[PDB]
Amino acid sequence: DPSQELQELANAERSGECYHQVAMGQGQADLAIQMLKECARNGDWLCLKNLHLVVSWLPVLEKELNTLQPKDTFRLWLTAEVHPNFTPILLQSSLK
Amino acid sequence: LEVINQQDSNFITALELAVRFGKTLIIQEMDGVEPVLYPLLRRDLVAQGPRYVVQIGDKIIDYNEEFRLFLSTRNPNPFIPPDAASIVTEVNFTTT
Amino acid sequence: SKFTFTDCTRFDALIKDVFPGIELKEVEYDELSAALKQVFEEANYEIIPNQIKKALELYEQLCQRMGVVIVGPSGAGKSTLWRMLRAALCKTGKVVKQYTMNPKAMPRYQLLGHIDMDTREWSDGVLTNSARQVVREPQDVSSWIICDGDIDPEWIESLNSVLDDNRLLTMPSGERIQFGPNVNFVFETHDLSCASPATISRMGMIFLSDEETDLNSLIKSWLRNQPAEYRNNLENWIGDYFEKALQWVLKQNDYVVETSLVGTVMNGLSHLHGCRDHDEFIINLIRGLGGNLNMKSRLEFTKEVFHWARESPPDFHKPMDTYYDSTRGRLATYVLKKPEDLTADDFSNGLTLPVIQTPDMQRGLDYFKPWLSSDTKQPFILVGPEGCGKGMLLRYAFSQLRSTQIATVHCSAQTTSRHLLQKLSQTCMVISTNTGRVYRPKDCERLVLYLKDINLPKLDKWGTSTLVAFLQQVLTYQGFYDENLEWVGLENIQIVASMSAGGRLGRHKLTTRFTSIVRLCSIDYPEREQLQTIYGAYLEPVLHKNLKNHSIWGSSSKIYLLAGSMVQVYEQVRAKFTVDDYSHYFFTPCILTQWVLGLFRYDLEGGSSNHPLDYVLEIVAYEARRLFRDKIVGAKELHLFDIILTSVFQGDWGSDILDNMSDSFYVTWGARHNSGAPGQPLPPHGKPLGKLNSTDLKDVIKKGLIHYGRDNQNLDILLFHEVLEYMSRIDRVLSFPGGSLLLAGRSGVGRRTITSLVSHMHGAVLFSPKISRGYELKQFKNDLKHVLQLAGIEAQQVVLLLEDYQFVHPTFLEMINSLLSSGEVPGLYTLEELEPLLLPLKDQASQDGFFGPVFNYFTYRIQQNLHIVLIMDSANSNFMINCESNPALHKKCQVLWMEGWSNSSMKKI
Amino acid sequence: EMINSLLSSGEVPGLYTLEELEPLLLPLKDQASQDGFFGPVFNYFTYR
Amino acid sequence: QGEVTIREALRELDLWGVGAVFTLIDYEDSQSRTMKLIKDWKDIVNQVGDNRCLLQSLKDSPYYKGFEDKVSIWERKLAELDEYLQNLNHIQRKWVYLEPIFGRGALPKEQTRFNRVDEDFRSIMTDIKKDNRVTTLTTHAGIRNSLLTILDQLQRCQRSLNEFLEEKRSAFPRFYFIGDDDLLEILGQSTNPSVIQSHLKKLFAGINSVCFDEKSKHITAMKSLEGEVVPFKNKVPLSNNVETWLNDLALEMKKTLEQLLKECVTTGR
Amino acid sequence: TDKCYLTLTQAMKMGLGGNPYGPAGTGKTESVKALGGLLGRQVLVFNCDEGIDVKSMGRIFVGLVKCGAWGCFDEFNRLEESVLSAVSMQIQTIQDALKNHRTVCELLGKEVEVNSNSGIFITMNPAGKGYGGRQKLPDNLKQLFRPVAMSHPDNELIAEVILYSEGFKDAKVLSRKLVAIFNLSRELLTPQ
Ligand SMILES: Nc1ncnc2c1ncn2[C@@H]1O[C@H](COP(=O)(O)OP(=O)(O)OP(=O)(O)O)[C@@H](O)[C@H]1O
Ligand SMILES: Nc1ncnc2c1ncn2[C@@H]1O[C@H](COP(=O)(O)OP(=O)(O)O)[C@@H](O)[C@H]1O
Ligand SMILES: Nc1ncnc2c1ncn2[C@@H]1O[C@H](COP(=O)(O)OP(=O)(O)O)[C@@H](O)[C@H]1O
Ligand SMILES: Nc1ncnc2c1ncn2[C@@H]1O[C@H](COP(=O)(O)OP(=O)(O)O)[C@@H](O)[C@H]1O
Ligand SMILES: [Mg+2]
Repeated sequence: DPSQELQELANAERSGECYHQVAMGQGQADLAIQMLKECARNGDWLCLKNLHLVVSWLPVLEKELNTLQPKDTFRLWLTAEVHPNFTPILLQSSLK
Repeated sequence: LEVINQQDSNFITALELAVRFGKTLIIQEMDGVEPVLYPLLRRDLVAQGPRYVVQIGDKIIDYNEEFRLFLSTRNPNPFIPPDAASIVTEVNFTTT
Repeated sequence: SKFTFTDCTRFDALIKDVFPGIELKEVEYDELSAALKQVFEEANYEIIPNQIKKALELYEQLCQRMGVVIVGPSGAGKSTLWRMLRAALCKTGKVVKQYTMNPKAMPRYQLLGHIDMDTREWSDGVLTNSARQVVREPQDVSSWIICDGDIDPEWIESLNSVLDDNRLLTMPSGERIQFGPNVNFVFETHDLSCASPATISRMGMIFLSDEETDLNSLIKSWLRNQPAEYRNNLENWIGDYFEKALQWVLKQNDYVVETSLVGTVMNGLSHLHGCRDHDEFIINLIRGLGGNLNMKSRLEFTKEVFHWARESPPDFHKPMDTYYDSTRGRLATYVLKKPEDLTADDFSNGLTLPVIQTPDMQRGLDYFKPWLSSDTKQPFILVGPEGCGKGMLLRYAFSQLRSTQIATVHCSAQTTSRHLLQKLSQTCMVISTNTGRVYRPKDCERLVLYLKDINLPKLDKWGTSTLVAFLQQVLTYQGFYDENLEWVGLENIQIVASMSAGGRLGRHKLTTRFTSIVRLCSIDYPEREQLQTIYGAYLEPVLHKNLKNHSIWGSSSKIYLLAGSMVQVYEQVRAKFTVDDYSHYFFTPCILTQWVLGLFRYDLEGGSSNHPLDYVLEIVAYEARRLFRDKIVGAKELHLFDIILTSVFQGDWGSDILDNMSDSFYVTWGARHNSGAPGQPLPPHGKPLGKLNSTDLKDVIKKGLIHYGRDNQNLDILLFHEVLEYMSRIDRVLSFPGGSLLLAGRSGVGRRTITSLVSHMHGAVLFSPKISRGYELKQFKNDLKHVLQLAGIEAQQVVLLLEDYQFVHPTFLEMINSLLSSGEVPGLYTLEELEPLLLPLKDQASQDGFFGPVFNYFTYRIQQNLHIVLIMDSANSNFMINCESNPALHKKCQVLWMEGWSNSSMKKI
Repeated sequence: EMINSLLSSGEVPGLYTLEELEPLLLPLKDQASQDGFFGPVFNYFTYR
Repeated sequence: QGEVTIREALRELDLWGVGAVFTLIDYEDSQSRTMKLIKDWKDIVNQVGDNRCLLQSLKDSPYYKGFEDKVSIWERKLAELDEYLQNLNHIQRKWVYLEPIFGRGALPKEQTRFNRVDEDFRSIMTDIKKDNRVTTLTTHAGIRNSLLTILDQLQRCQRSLNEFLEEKRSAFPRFYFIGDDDLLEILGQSTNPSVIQSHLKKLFAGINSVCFDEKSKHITAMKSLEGEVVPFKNKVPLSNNVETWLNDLALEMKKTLEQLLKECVTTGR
Repeated sequence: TDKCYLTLTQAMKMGLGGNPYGPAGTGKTESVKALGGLLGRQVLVFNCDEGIDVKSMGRIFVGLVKCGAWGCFDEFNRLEESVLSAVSMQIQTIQDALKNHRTVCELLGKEVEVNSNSGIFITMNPAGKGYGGRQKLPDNLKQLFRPVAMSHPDNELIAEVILYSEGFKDAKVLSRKLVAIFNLSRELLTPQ
C-alpha cells in the first residue's frame, strides 16, 4: 500500500491540504478528467489509483497528458497493477 | 496547408474544407485507419459533367485536383487491419 | 430426510452404537395421512406408501425450517408431492396460497427488480410483488412461493438474508421487507452441482432416488385411463412383454439423447393406445422403444423382439420396415410408390418439392401419424443429421392435416423469449376469459409452432439456456409471466421442434428436464440405392420437358445411370474431404437438389440433333464444376478433384469426353432466342444461359464497361483469363432468384469492381451503407428498412453490398445471418408499422393465390428479390470465428475462393 | 383551397388515411398524458 | 338426466345477480367534505371468485353443450366486474393518501392536476351514492377509460412528488429504508392509528406495536413479538407534523430506558 | 468470540472497519449483531448484490452516517468490481471524518452530518474452490479494514450450555454424544 507514504509526503512537503485523489471505477472517469485539468491549472497534486481495471480509458488519459500545459510543482502520481494488454505510450512517458 | 488533430472537435468540417479548396492536409494523432476515410483513400469519383465528386459520410463533395493527404502516428502499433494496409504505404521512423 | 436406503440403515446402525437400546419410534400422527390418501383417491392416482412417507416428511421439514430443496431426476414424482400435499392440508388447514416463479426464463432485472439508471426510479419485480402480496395477508394464512427451475449461485445467494436466522428481504434501494412465521419457499430442482455450500447448509432438503420409483405403479393408472374395449389384451400383453424389452434397452444404453427412466417409459407407452391384436402390439412396442437408439442396435432390437415373439416376418432382410395393415392382417412388404404427375410446374416454388415416397419416408410418416392426430396432443422432436429431410417431411405431414395453422420460426444463437412471443402474437387472438387473459388461435383449432433449431441457442456460463427454460415453463405450466406484472395463459398450442445430432461445434446439449417431458426419435441418411431412385425420378422429367421423343435420351436406364454416376461423385467427394480442413466443406444432398434443379437454366433443346452425348455431358460437367470445385482451397486438392471427376466420366463411358471446353463461358449474355433491361419480376429459374466465346464476352464486357464509365469513374480495367472466369461466375449466381455470395480472397484484387459492373449490366440497384463518425446500430436498422421496403414492396431486383470496414459493431453479422437464413429481420418492425405498409399488397395477394396473412407474402417477396454480397479478407484474424459462429453464412450463399492469381497471368500483365 | 383549409381549421381534409395515423401519432400519447390534454391524439396533433 | 343441476346452479347465480350492494360510509377529509367510501372489499371479491370457480365446475358437466350460452354471459360479466373492483380499490387508496399532502402545501402546478383527478373521482362516487347495486358498474357510461386515466394521472403526480420525498428523507434520518409507498402514508395519515400500528413496526425494529390513550391523542406503551410490555415514562403528543412527534418518540424512549436502568440498579445495589 | 470481540474493538479504536471471514456456516454474521446487542446500538443488516450504483451505495452510507447504525454488509464479496473501487474512496472519506472527530463530512456534493457513534462492518467468504462467482476485492480496499479469522467454532460448549439452559439436566453427557454423532457421521459415511 503506497497511499500512506504519499499522504505523509503530501503533509510534509505541502500544507493547506493540496492533495487530491480519485479512484477509478464505474462513473468516475469524466470527473477525473475535469479534476486533472483543474489541478493542472492550480499546480496541486493528483493521485489516480487502480489503472488496471479501466483499460479502455487510458487512450483518453494519454491524449490529455500530451495536450495539457502544466505549471510548476504539479506532480501526477499514478497507481496501477501488473496487467497484460496495457498501453505503451504512457509507459514510455513515466517513471516506474 | 492545414494541420489537424485526430481527437479534434472540428474534424469533419475541416476535412470538407480540405477536400473542397484543394489543400494539402496533414493529420497529427492518428490511432489507426478511420472508418470515414476509406473511399477518399481509395478512388471513388462519380462524375458530374466535367468534375468528380467523392463520398464523405452523407455529403456529396467536389474532389479538387490539388488534394494531397499525409497523416502522422505516435505508436507503431496501433493500428492496421489487413484491408487498409494494401492501399496505404507505411513508413517507420526508427532509431538505429 | 437426506439419506438413501442403505445409508439410512448404516446411520441407524451407528445410532445403535452410540445409544445401546434406545433405537426407534415412528411417526406419531395419522389423521393427516387419511386426508392424504383421500386426495390421492380423488385425483385418480395410485396409492404408494413411499409417497405418503415423503409427503409427511415434507410437512415435517416445512414446519421445521424456511426452505426446502426437492432433489430428484426427471419425471420421478417430485412435484406431485407438494401438489397433493397442497389439497390434503387445505382440506383441514387454513389457506395454502401458491405463487409459482421459474427463475431462469425471465431475465434477472425483471425477476429480482432493478432501478432505472437515469431516472432513479424503482421498478418492481415478480417476487418482490409476490412478497408484498404475502405480507398483506392476515395471520391466518400460509403461502408457498415456489421456484420450479434450475439453480445458479448469482441469484440464489440473493436470498441469504431471507433464508437466514433473520427473516428479511432487502431491495437495492434500501427498502427492506420482513416475513412473519408463515411463509415457506419450495425449490423443485434437478441437481446441486453448481450451488455453493452456504445455501446447501442454509436450507432443508429432501432426496429422491431411481430405486424408489415403481414402474408398474405408473403402468396401472395409464391402464385405468383406457376406454374398456381393449384392456384385457393390453394388460395380458404388457404383463409379460413390457419389462423384458425395457430392461434390455436399459442394458444397451446406446441412446442418442439422454433421458431418465420415466422418459423411456413414456416413450414406450405413448405409441400404444388403440392396439387391436398381438402382432400389431409387437410393432407398436417396437416403434415406441427403438426410436431413441441408433442403427447399430435397432436391428438386433428388432431381431430379439421378433425372435422372442411368435414368429418372423418376411421382412427378414432390413426388418425396420414392417407395415402392419388392419385390412388383411399383413405383417411386412416394403413397396415403392412412384408418382406420375410430373411437369415443371411442380418445381415452381423452391419449396413444395415433389416428395418421392420411398420406404424410409413411409416409416417416418408411420411414425408421425399417431401423434399429430386430434386425439393425441403430443409435442415431439425429430433427430436427424444435418441436411437429411426433416423440414420437407414435416411440412408434408403439416399438409395432411385438417384445420391447423403452421407458424415456422427459425431459431439461432440469439433467439429469446420476445421473438417467439411476437411470432405468436401476430397470428393469435387475445380473448379475456375468467382466471386471467389467454391466447387462442384465430380461425383455426390447432396452432403449431414449428421451432427449427434447438441445439443452437446459447448457454450462459453455467449451462442453462433461457430459451429451453422458457419452453419448459410453457410445456409444464401452460402459461408465462408476461411483463407489466400479470400472468398470461395459453390455450391451444403444440410445440414440434427439430434439431440435429450434437456432433459439430455450436451444438449444445439439452437438459434432461426438457428431454423426458416430450417425445422424440431419430432418422437416418437416405442411402445410395434410395438416392439413385430419388434423383432418377428427378432427372427423367426435367430432362423430358424437352427432347422427350429422341434417340439416346429416354429409355431411362441411362437416366438412372447418370444419377448413379453423380451419386458416386458425391460419395467419393465426401470420402476425400472433411470439416477438419476448413469451416465450410459442407456436403448434404441439398447440393444435389440445387444441382439437378440448376438444369432448367440451359438450352437443352436438341432440335438440331447433335452427337448428342457431349452437348449435354459437358453441360453437366460444367454445372458440377462450378458447384463442387469452387470452394477447394489448395491447388493439389484441386488436381486430386480433377482426377476424381475425370476418373468417374471415363469409368462410366470410355475416355476423353471432358477434353477441351475450358474456354467455354455459359453466361447470360447470349443464348437461344436472344437473352440479351426490363422485366423486373424474375423467372422461376433465373434468366436462361447459353454458350459463348472468350473474345465475344470481351466485347460485351467492353461495351458495358464503356456504358459504366459514362456515368461513373472511368475504369482502367485490364483483361486476362482469370477476370473472365470471375465475371462469368458472378453472373451465373447473381442471375439466380435469391442468390448471395461470400467472396473470400486476398485484399487488393478487384471484387467490388466486378460486382459493381455486373450490377450495372443487369440493371440491379447496388447499395452499400456509407459509414460516418457516429456509427450506431440505429443507422443500420434504418438502412435495412430502406432496402427491405424497396425490395419487398416495389418488386425491384436489388443487390446489397457489405464489406469488412463497415462491420463496426458486433451484431451486424448476426442480423445478416438471420436475413440470409429466414427472410426476416427479427425485432425490426413494430406491429403498428406493418398494416399501412403491407396494405397495398392484399390485392396481389388475392390475385396470386397466396394465402395466410400478408406478412408471409412480404417475406416471400424479400426472399425472391434481394441479393447479398459479402467481401471478406482471407488472412484477417477474425475470419475463422465469423465463419464458425454463423452457420447459415456458409449454408445459404455460394462461397467463391478468389485467392491468388496465376503465375502465368502475372507474367502477362 | 387546401391552403384555405390549412389556415382556417388546422387540418388538411382527406389527406391522411386511417391506418397512417396510429403508428405516427403513437409517440404522442405520453406528452398527451402528461400535459393534461384529453380526447383522442389527433386533436393534440392538430393543436400542435 | 342432470340438466336440473346446471339449471339449479344458474338459478343460484341469478339469485346472486340481484342482491349485492355496497356499504356506503361517510368519510370526511381535511377540509369539510363527505363522500361514501366503500369498505369490506374481500366480502365482495371472494363471492366473485366462488362464482368463477363454480362456472369452471359447470364447465366439466357433460350437459354443458346445451347451456354454454348463459355461461358465456356470466363469464364476461364477472370478467368485467373483477377488473373494475380491482381498479377502484387502487384508486380509493391512492386518493385517500394524496388528499392531505396537496391539501396542506398547495403548489398550483400540482393542484390543477390533482383537482382534475378529484373531480373525476368524486363524479363517479356521487353516481355510486345514487345507485348502490353492484352490477351498475358494469352498466355505467364507459367507466373503463375514466378509471385508467385516473390511475395514470396519479402515477404522474407521484413522479412529481419525488423531490418532496427526498426533502423529507433528508429531514428525518431513518426514512432511507422505508419505501416511498409507506412514507407518503405516514406523511399523510398523521393521526390514523391503524396506519401507525401497521407501519411503525418497520421503522423502529424493537417496537412491535404501541397502545393508545382513551382519546387516541397519546401513546403510552410499547410491545414486543411475544408481548413484552414496557410503559413509557411520559405520554407522547400526537400531531400533524410527523417529525415533531417521531423525535419525541426517540427521545422519550431513550429517557425511559435510561431512568428505568437507574431505578433497577439503584434497588439492586 | 473472544478473538472476534477483541479484534473488532481494537479496529474500532483505530478508526477502521472489521472484516471477519472464513468458510461457510460458522457464525460471523450473527456475531456482529450479537456485539451490537451487547453494546446498545441498532444493527441494519444488508445484502450486497447485482452491482448496484455507487450513488446507490452512497445514499445508504448517508443514511448510516446520519442515523448511527452499524451496516453489517453481508456478502460484500459478490459485488461488481469497479463499484468496490469507488466505494473504497467513499469508505476512506468516512473513516477520515471519524478519526479526526469531524462533525461534517462531504460525499456526493452535500455536507452530510456524520454521527460519532457510527460504524461499518462487512462479512465475506474467501473465493475458494466451490463458492461460486465472486470477484476478488482490491488491495487498497483491503487496507481499510481489519481482518478476523473465524474458521472453526466449538461444538461441545454450545451444545452443553444450550441444553443446560433449556431445563434439561444431563447436558454434559449428551452434548458430547451429539458432537461425536456429527463427527462420525461426517467422517465415515459415504460423501454425497
Ligand atoms: N400415485 C401415482 N400413481 C401413478 N402415477 C403417478 C403418481 N404420482 C405421480 N405420478 C406420475 O408421475 C409423473 C411425473 O410426476 P412429477 O411431475 O411429480 O415428476 P417430476 O420429476 O416433478 O417431473 P419433472 O421431471 O418435470 O420435474 C406424472 O405424469 C404423474 O402422472
Ligand atoms: N426422400 C427425399 N426425396 C427427395 N429429396 C430429399 C429427400 N430427403 C431429403 N431430400 C432433400 O434434402 C433436403 C432436406 O432439407 P432439410 O433437411 O429439411 O434442411 P434442414 O436440415 O435445414 O432442416 C430437401 O430440400 C430435399 O431436397
Ligand atoms: N483486373 C484488373 N485490371 C486492372 N485493374 C485492377 C484489376 N483488378 C483490380 N484492379 C484495381 O484495383 C482497384 C480496386 O480494388 P478493389 O476492387 O477496391 O479491391 P477490393 O475488392 O479488395 O476492395 C482499382 O483501382 C483497379 O484499378
Ligand atoms: N455462538 C453462537 N451461539 C448460538 N448460536 C449460534 C452461535 N453462532 C452461530 N449461531 C447460529 O448459527 C447460525 C448461522 O450463523 P451466521 O452468523 O448466519 O453464520 P453464517 O453467516 O456463516 O451462515 C445462526 O442461526 C446462529 O443462530
Ligand atoms: Mg415436477
